[PDB]
Amino acid sequence: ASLLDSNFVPINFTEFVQAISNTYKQRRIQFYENLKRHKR
Amino acid sequence: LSINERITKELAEVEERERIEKQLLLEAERINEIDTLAKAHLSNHFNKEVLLAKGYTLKDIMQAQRRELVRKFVPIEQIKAIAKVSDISHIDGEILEQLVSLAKVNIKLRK
Amino acid sequence: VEERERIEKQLLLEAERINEIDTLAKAHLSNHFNKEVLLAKGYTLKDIMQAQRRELVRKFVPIEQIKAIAKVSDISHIDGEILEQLVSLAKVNIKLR
Amino acid sequence: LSINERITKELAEVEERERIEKQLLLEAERINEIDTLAKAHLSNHFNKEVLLAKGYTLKDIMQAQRRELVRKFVPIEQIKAIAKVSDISHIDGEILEQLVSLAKVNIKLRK
Amino acid sequence: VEERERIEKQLLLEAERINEIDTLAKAHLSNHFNKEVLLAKGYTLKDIMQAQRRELVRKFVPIEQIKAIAKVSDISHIDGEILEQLVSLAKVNIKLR
Repeated sequence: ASLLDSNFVPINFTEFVQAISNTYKQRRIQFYENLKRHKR
Repeated sequence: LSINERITKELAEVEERERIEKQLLLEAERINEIDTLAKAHLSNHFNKEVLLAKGYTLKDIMQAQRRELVRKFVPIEQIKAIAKVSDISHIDGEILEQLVSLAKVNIKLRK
Repeated sequence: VEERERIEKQLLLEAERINEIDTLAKAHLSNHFNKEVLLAKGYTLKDIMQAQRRELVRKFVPIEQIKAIAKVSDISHIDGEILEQLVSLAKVNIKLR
Repeated sequence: LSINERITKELAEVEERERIEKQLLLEAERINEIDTLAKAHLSNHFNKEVLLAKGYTLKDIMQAQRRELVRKFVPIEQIKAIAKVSDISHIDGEILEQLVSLAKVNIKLRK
Repeated sequence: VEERERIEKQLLLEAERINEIDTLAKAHLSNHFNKEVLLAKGYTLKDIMQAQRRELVRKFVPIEQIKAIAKVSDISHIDGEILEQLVSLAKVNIKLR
């Protein structure tokens, strides 16, 4: 249910918007997973 | 045996050894692919270690993992069409290679 | 004369296969690949049938199966038992479609 | 074998292949006509799919549809006159072709 | 043809041995000794495998066992059944490690 999946084929604009929101969330999750703050 | 005969024999020998080396690389890649597929898509009970402990040849382990992957991914209709039969117990070979290629396509599209 | 009888049996078999292929292709691909216009363009009957089969594969069978099962992306030269497997997969695809 | 013999053999071979191609087209048209007649004038139980499931040859299906169409459209007197007998169980052939032509005429005039 | 069948059996055996050696060596020694870069540098497959084995011995097997069991400090020329014993001892060492 995200734009990242190539197999994903949106059917209407509403599904397309939902995929965008899911895609934004996944990037935020991935960003925090990969984030490495400076402790000094 | 003249010089041309010497040269053609030398070149043929070199090419034969090169082809054998390429075959060895292909076998190594096949074993790596089987290992990755067994780790990623099949249960731990199908690991090469436990199968070898049960006393199966390496080729038996490979065709085993392939048949299990085909059943897991490839649908029964596709098996009955490409392999012409439902049972994969006696379909090891080039048809099995086509079936595992279809299984790779299936997992790629599944992701 | 039974040899010619069996030859006629095989003739009927391939004629039925051709008719089925044509009937499904007309409703699936286009009218541009109709037997009449292809014959006018100057293609033999077997060439017409194999071209229609390749187009059927190019419509139903996805490209990944072509480059894995048939080992080549281009169906232009794969004809044979591999083409039979491809058209069988296309039949399965249109059945599930 | 001189040049004229070469040319006559080449032309005869080409003409033979052309006649075979025309025969294949004729067979395709015959199958299409049988399909249309079976769909339009005969019950669903006579469909090629169910008949083939019952295990009948394609030619058997064709002559079957033809005999049924003759009984449905062509009157019994016309059958007894043209085919010289009432039963059509053993009249498959050119006489059957004449009977189905008469049946086509009958449906055309019926509409 | 069963002679070629058994030859293929031995081919599979040595291919599996090569794959196992490569998989453990990649995670233990370095990426500099990868098969691709070694082949680019111009070493045959058997030479690559024996060099990787000698490096495995030089990593796990301590030097005293090399100069006592293998009778020479330099593994550069000890190849053979002594090298098999050395790689077995290296396997034991990595197992206990």
